[PDB]
Amino acid sequence: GFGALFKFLAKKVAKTVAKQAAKQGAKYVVNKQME
Repeated sequence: GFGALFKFLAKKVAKTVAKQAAKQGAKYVVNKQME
């Protein structure tokens, strides 16, 4: 019913992630290097 979020979330969901492109770039190696 609410098909307006497919054009409204593109301004939100695709706004914070653009800056956090490294939030998951190093997670399985950051803790592995410590070991």
